[PDB]
Amino acid sequence: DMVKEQIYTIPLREVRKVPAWKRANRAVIEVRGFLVRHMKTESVQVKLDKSINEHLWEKGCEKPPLSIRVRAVKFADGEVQAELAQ
Amino acid sequence: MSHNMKGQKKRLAKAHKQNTRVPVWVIVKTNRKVVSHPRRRHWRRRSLDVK
Amino acid sequence: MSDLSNQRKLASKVLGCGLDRVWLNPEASEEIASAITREDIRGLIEEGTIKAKPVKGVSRGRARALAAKRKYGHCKGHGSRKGKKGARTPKKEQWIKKIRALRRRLKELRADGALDKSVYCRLYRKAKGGEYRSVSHLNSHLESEKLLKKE
Amino acid sequence: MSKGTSSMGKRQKRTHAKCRRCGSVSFNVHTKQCTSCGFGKTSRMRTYKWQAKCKY
Amino acid sequence: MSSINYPFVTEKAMMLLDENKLQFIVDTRSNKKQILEDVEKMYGFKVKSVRTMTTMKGMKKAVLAFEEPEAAHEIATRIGLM
RNA sequence: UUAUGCUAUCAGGUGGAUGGCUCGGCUCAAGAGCUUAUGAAGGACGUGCCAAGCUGCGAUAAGCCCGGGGUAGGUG
RNA sequence: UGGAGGACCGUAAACGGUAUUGAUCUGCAAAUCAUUCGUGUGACCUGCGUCUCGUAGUGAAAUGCUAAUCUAACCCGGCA
RNA sequence: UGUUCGGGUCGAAGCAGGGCUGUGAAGUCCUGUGGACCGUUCACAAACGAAAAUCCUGGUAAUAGUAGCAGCAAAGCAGG
RNA sequence: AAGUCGGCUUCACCCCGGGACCCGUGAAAAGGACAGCUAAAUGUCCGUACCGAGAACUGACACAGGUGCCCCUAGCUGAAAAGGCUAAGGCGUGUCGGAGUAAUUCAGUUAAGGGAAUUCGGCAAAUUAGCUCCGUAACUUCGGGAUAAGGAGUGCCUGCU
RNA sequence: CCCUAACUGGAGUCCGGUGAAGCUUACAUUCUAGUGCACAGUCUAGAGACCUCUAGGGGGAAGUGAAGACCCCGUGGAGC
RNA sequence: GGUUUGAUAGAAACGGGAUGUAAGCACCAAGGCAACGAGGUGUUCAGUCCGCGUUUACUAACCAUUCGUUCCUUUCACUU
Repeated sequence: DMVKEQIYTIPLREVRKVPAWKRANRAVIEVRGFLVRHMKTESVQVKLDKSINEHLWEKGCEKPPLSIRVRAVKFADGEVQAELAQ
Repeated sequence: MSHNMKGQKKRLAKAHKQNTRVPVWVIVKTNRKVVSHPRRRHWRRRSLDVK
Repeated sequence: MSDLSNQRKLASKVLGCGLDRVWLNPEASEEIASAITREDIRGLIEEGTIKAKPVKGVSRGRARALAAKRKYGHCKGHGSRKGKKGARTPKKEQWIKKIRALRRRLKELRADGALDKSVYCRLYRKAKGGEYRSVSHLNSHLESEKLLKKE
Repeated sequence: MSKGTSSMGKRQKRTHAKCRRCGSVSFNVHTKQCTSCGFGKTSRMRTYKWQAKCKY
Repeated sequence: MSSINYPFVTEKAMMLLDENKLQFIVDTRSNKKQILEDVEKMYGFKVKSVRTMTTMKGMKKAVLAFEEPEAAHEIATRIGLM
């Protein structure tokens, strides 16, 4: 079952280097890579919650937040579930 | 919705039913010697000289 | 699911709405995919698997508030005016309303007997010539020069 | 407007229709004549010696 | 010269049997009057109306609406459709 | 095992020359030589169980009838 | 008051094609695109139909246009 | 082509490579491949010999995994 | 499931009438009306799908051109069918990714002080800009020049004429 | 413009997929001078030069595009 | 350059900065009979933010691979 249940603050300042209209789906990739590296899993096993995607796309494709706070759970199968956190 | 007469529509129908592949049984009968066809075409190309 | 595109197009046709107004249940995907005919689509619609999403209109409350203020006479100043004076109030319309008011006033006066024909003719031509700004001006002139046959 | 591809977009009609007599799409819709076989001009078939070379 | 070639048996054409209509491939030379008279001679049923269209196969299709109830079913059974 | 390369040969791919074959073409000679309103030639459309082209045929539609030759296969 | 004018401004309605001597220049395009511009109730623009053509037509006239061809089009023939 | 004399399924023509001869045009032979035609004497003919024509037709390189797949127009992301 | 009512406005559509202009004085013919009512029968033939265009046409192309256009187009702002933001409807349809993603380049934003010294030339870019009010020269064919020039105001709220 | 700087989006740069065309007798890592049809990477004598790859602007290849539209000639044309 | 024998990067907090006093609440507000009311004051140098630093192993610098052997072999300095 659940292996770890950790909360993270993912910084998205490197997302700003990308051309502005690409920033939202650059930040999605940054979130997925952050979770891959910190949970020690594969890219295809990191599942991002609708809350996370909503927050990343709240202000349009050009103005994602400079950071996002998430709660990530790692299971024995290797799958990771990440949700938005207050 | 251009308006054709009976003969024009008949000739378009003939062109449409000509635009078909050679039958597989015809290919078998000719031993893969008649596989091609001069009246094959596509609708979005050089138009028919029929209408 | 395979393509539900055929089912979505048929459902939009059956509902009389746009293609994106049609909402297909993302859980009843195989139930939708089993639906082939108009009757099947109607059954899905009646059982709620397929529905037309509500039209998202354009709200008008913040325009109603502005319209109320404009009726009161605010939010309509020189810094808000952008068309010419004449495009905002046509001069023929102004003249038509003014002259019709004056003519109706003269007609009512001659009907009720305050104005005999001799002075009515001159007053009517004066009004047609623009001597009077409005019915109030006409009445003020009448009361000033005692044209009404008071009794 | 250019005499080339721009003006070539106005080509949504015809000057010649299919000929009853010869089947060629050569029947002038204005002169009511086939420029291939001569139908609508002559009871004979339209032929000239200059359609081939002088045979020598 | 019979105008009727043969009864036309597709899904939509078979849908006519439940409304007593019958669809035929007919000679494109012939008209509605000839089709009606020839069908009435062929099967002994009074024809109520004829609808006709031309297809992109170069064929002419005629839907015949009969006056006697069950005439379409009886003609289909006589032909061998049903 | 010195890569990237160069030269020659060999094996293979591509390609379709060469050779051989050919029911086609060309030229010459000898014959034969008109046809259509009793609707010609030509064209359009249709016509095959599966048939799209050509060819033949014309709603009797790759065909129908009669006489002769041919005779056991035929369905271009 | 009235509402005239080959009147005025103005639409990426329509028509035209000034300047950038910009983009493009084996192009999106055998001449187009962006911005900037001229006309925009009239000698206006435009559909469809119809007519006028090769020593001829058409031309508010540049030898412009007459099917990407014009100081005499194109096809075939004279022609090897 | 006429004519003389031949070769070939125990492997002709052609093709790739090689040996020998001849100043040479070229001839002959060997190996492999190929599967049915080919030479030779004396003569006679010609649609008879190609490295070139911005030659023609066909095939195929370098360029080169290069340019392009960028103004259209904010073009996609999450989950299933 | 309700399904009942009122009011305002109304183009760019329908009816009707008036006026002005001539300088093109602005079609013809079929058909219809003026005497028809009732009842049966008949009304054949051709087209009809779909695109009608930044992918169904045309330009050799799934071509940024061109091709009849509509006597087609909702809310706010606004003179407006301009421009902006939104409905309905149609779409994400025509290569991706990417670590500063260097230099360079196409198209843009901004730029101290100077302000055409640049250049053949103010080319390009910048300035001004709507509406209201005041005011408006030389010259003139008396029409104009004219939005000349040059000045002032403009938002929101409360209450009003 | 003095006199340029920073920034935005699209290209470019790097990666995956797709995938052309144009110059080409050959060879080719050149530079200087001379010579030569008097404007040479190839001749002559010197001087240099280890090879391969990537990016970059275009000095040269009298670069490519094209049987010079200027001039003359042709007992060649056309129009006027 | 660092890689647990660690402050390399990030999180958290704080320092140092940017902006200009957040939302809600209360009082006032020209006036309006009232409903309301642009805005002012206090809460509040607040609120929001930091592609800088410090402290701090809290997560990630883990797990490994590869060359330094010509490869197969016993043409061996070796081991089943």
